[PDB]
Amino acid sequence: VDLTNCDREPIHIPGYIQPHGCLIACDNAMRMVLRHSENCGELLGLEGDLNGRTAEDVLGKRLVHDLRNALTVTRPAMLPAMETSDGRSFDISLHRYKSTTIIEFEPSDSDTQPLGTARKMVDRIREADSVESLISRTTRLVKATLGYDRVLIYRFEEDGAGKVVSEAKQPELESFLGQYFPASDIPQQARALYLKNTLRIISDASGTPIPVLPAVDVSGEPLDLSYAHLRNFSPIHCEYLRNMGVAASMSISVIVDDALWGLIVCHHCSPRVLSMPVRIAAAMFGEFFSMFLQVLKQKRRLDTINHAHAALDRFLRLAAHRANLEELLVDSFQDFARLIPCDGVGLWVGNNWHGHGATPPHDAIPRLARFVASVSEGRVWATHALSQAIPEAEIYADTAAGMLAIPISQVKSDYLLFFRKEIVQNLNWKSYETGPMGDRLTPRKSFAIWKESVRLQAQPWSEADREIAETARIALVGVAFHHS
Amino acid sequence: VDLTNCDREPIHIPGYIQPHGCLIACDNAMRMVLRHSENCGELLGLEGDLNGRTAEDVLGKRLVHDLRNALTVTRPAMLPAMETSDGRSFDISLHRYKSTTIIEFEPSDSDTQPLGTARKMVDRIREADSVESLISRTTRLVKATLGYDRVLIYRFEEDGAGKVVSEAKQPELESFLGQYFPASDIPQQARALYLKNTLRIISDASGTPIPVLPAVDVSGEPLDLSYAHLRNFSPIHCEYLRNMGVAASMSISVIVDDALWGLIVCHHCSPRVLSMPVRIAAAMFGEFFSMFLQVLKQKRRLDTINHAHAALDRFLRLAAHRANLEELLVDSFQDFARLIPCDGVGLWVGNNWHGHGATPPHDAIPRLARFVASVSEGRVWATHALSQAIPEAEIYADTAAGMLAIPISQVKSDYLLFFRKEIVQNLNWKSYETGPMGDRLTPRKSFAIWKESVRLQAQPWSEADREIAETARIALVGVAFHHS
Ligand SMILES: *C/C=C1/C(=C/C2=NC(=C\c3[nH]c(/C=C4\NC(=O)C(C=C)=C4C)c(C)c3CCC(=O)O)/C(CCC(=O)O)=C2C)NC(=O)C1C
Ligand SMILES: *C/C=C1/C(=C/C2=NC(=C\c3[nH]c(/C=C4\NC(=O)C(C=C)=C4C)c(C)c3CCC(=O)O)/C(CCC(=O)O)=C2C)NC(=O)C1C
Ligand SMILES: [Cl-]
Ligand SMILES: [Cl-]
Repeated sequence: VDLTNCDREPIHIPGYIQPHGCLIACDNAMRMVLRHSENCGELLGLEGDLNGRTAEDVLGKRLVHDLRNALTVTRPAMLPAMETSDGRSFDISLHRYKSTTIIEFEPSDSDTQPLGTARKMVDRIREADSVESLISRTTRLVKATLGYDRVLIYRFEEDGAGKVVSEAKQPELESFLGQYFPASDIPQQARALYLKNTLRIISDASGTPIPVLPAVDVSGEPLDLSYAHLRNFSPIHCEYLRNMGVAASMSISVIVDDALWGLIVCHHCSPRVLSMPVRIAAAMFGEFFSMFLQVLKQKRRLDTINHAHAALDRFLRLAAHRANLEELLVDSFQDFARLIPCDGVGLWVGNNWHGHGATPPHDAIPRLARFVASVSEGRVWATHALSQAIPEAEIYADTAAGMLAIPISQVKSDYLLFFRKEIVQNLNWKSYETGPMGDRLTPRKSFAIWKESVRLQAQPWSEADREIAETARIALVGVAFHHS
Repeated sequence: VDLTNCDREPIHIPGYIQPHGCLIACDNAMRMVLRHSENCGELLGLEGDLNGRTAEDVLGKRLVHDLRNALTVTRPAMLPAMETSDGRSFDISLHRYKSTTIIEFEPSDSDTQPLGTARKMVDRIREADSVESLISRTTRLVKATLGYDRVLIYRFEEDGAGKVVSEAKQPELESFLGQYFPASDIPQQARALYLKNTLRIISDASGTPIPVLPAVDVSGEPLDLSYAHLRNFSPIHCEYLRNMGVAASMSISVIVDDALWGLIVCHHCSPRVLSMPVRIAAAMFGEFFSMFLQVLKQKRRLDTINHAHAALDRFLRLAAHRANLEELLVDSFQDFARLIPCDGVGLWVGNNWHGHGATPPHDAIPRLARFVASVSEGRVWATHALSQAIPEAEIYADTAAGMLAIPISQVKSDYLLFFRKEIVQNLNWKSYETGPMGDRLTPRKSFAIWKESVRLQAQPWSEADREIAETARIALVGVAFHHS
C-alpha cells in the first residue's frame, strides 16, 4: 500500500481485526463456523481450530437459540452481557452481509444505561437555535461526556476537502480549528463505508492486529467486514494517527439529506475502548445531531431567501418612485452586497464602471464585461476560478478570484458583478515526527497540499447564492422593461 | 403515421412548410442555395429551379450583405420589412442549425410596434401576487390583445399528463377547464422541440402543405426545421384540431427552472396568421410570464414551509407543558392536516387507531400499520397508488387511494398517517365529428383514456409535501425521545 492513487485500497476486506475483541463468521443460516479470528481461543477459552465445527458445538445450543432468534428481526443487532456455555460474560455485535453471519465478542460492561446517557446529551442540543450554536456546544458536550482528549467536527466542502469547524481539546494539545485538509486524506471507499457504518473506533493505533482464518476461502473470496466494528483500519491512517501522537479514535457519521455532511471525530493520546452500551448512546446522539442540523440548515436557507425577497421588494418600491432607473442603480448597487456574501460588488451600466469593496482594477473591467457578455446568454454566470476563464485575471486574484454576474437588462449588455477574494486570503488559522512512509502523513503537509489545490480560487457560489442571483435577475430585468 | 407508439414520429423533418410563407436553405456560409420551397417562385416572383444557383444571384448582392451581416451576432435573428432586388417587402426569419442556413420569407407588416404591445401586457401581469392571480388574468389578457377565440393554459403533471388550469373563450364554444389529457397527446419529441422553440403557429390546419425541394439531398439527409417557424405540423395533431373545429393555433412555451412547465395555447375557428412584429411581442410576453410564475412558485414554496415550521413550533411549546405526550397526540392529530394537503389523517399509537376525515375502514388499519412498519425503515414512506402495494386496499380506494406515513417514535412502531381520495373523486369538470384515423383524436376520448390511466390513484405527494413530512418526523421523534 503506497500513497499515490488513494481511492484504490480495499479497506473493507483487510482480513484482520483489532485486539479488543474476537470475531466468528458462520454460513447464511448460522449452521457451522467458516472463519474465525486467531484470538478466538484466548478470549472464549476454546482450544484448537474452530473452522468446520458446527455453531451448536462451539458456543452451545443455549446461546445459538438466542443469536438465531435475533437475526430474525443489514443494521447490526447488539446483544449485551450474554452468557456463554463456559459461564463467561460477553457483549455480542451480530450482523449478516453477503449471506455471511458475523458474530463479534467483547468483554462485558453491565454498569451503564444507554438511553439515560443519550437523553441527557440530546436534551442539551435539542434547543440550539442556529448551526453555529449546535456545532460549538456539541464538541464541548461530547468531550465532557466521553472524556476524549480532543473532539473535532470535520465538515466536507463541495470539492471533497474537509474543514475543522469546531474543536474541544486539552490545553496542552495544538489546535486544528479553521484548518482545511485535501479530499484525498479521506478516500472515496472510506466515505462509502462511513455512509453505511455510522460509528467507528480504533482502540490502539499501535496495537498488534489479529488475523482472520482463513483470510481467503475455497472460492477465492475475502471476508467483507463493512458492518463489523472490529474491522482493522488502513495502516496509512494508523501511521497518520501515530505521527499526530493519537493512540485511539472514535468517529460519528453526520448524515444530512441522505449525504455525508461530515464527521464528529474524537482523538485520545492513550489507548481507549468504548463499551457497547456507551457506543449505543453515542450512536443515538449522532442520529439526533444529524436530524437537528438538517432542520437548522433548512431554517437558515429559508431565512436567507426570505431576507433577499424583502430586500428586492424594498428596491422595487423605490424604482416605481424614481424616473431615472440608471441613477437609482448607481446610488444603490453596493446595497445588493447584503443579498449574496461577497468581498466586493460592481455595476457595469452604459459602458461605465462603478466599484465597491474588493473588485478587479478599473482598466481590467471592460475585458471582463466583454467576456461575460459572450458566455452569459442572458442567464446568471458564476465561476470560483476566474483565471481558468481569463488567464490575465491571475494578476488580481488576491483581490477578486471569483465572480458571479447578473444581467440587469433584457436588451442592453448591463451587469451587476459580485466578486470574492481567493480563499487563502480569508484564512483564520508545530513539528511532527514521521514514520516509514514519509512526512505526507502529517497535518502540516496535508494543509500545505490543500493551500496549493485552492491557489487563485475563491469560496464557491452555493445553490442559495445562485437561487438569489436568479430571483434578483428576474426583479431587475422586470423593472428595467417597465422603464425602457 | 398510425396512433400506437406516439413518441416515434420525426416531426422536426417533415420536408413540408405551411403556405403563409416560403423557405430557402443555403450552405453554412450562405454561398449558394441547396434547398427551396415549391412556392418560392410564386411569392418572390422568381421562375424555374433555384437549387445550385448562388445566393448573390437569387436575392441580389444588396440583400445578402445584410443577411450575412446578421448571421454574425442558434436563436433565430428576425429582420422585418426587408427590400428584395425586385422591390417587394418581406419579413425575414434567419437561423443556422446543423451547419445549414435557413431563410424564411413572409409578406410584410410595418404598422405595429413590438416593444409597445409587449410592455402594455407585461405591465398588467408584473403586479400579480399569486400563481392563481397570474394564471387567471393571463388567459383573459392574451384573448383581449391577440383576439383568439379560445386561450388555454395547459399545465403538465408529474406523469406527463396535462391539466387545463385557466380558460378565456367565446361564450358559444365548449369549456375544457379542469379537464386532463394523457402524456401521449403531446409526445416526447414534441416537448423537446417546445423547450428550444418557445413560440409555434398553425395558420390553417386545413391548408395545403408546400413541399421542400429536395426533401432528401445527395447524402440521404433531410432538412431539420426545428427552429423554422414555417415547419408543417404532424397530420395527427392537424386532424385533432379539425375534429375540434379549430382552424388555427398559436402556443407559447412556459419555461420554469429550465423545465417545460406547460403551454399558453390559443385556438381560432377561422384561419389566422400573426405578423412577425406581433409574434416578437407575444414571445417577449411569454418570457416574462415564465419568469414571474417561477418567482411566484418560489415564494409559495417558502410560505408553505414557513407555515409548517410555525405550526410545529406551536406544537413543541404545548408538548413541553403536558406530561402525557400520547394524550396530546390523540387530542391534536387532526390539526396536522393543515401542514400537508390531505382528504383524511390518522394516528396509530400503542396499537390503537384514531381517524379524521376520509380514511380506510377501522378493520383495514392494522394490516396497513403492519405493512408500513415493514417497508418504512424509520423513514417517511409515501405512495399515490395504495392498491399496487396492498391489493385488498382496492375496495376502499374511493376513500383512500394514497398514503403518506410519518414515524413519530425512534423505538415503538407508532405512525401519523395522511390519506388522499382517488384523483377522479376530486374532479371539478358535447359531440365531435371524426376524421380518417378514428375517434381517438377528440377531447372526449383523450379525457376518457386519462380517467382510466389514474384509476385507484390519488394526487401524488409533491417534494414540498415530503420535505414537510420529514421536518415533522424530526420534530415528533425528537420530542418523543425527551418524554420516553
Ligand atoms: C493515500 C491515502 C491517504 C489516506 C487514506 C485514508 N484516510 C482514512 C481515514 C481518515 N483520514 C482522516 C483524516 C484526518 N483526521 C484528523 O483528525 C486529521 C487531522 C489533521 C486528519 C487529516 C480521518 C478523520 C479519517 C477517518 C477516521 C475515522 O473514521 O476514525 C482512511 C480510511 C480508514 C479506514 O480503514 O476506515 C484511508 C484509507 N489519508 C491520507 O492522508 C492519505 C494520503
Ligand atoms: C399518437 C400521437 C398523438 C398526438 C401527437 C402529437 N400531438 C402534438 C401536439 C399537441 N397536442 C396537443 C393537445 C391538445 N391541444 C388542445 O387544445 C387539446 C384540447 C383538448 C389537446 C388534447 C397540443 C396542445 C399540442 C401542441 C400544439 C402546438 O404546439 O401548437 C404533436 C406535435 C405537433 C407538431 O408537429 O409540433 C404530436 C406529434 N396527439 C394525440 O392526441 C395523439 C394520439
Ligand atoms: Cl448594510
Ligand atoms: Cl383549521
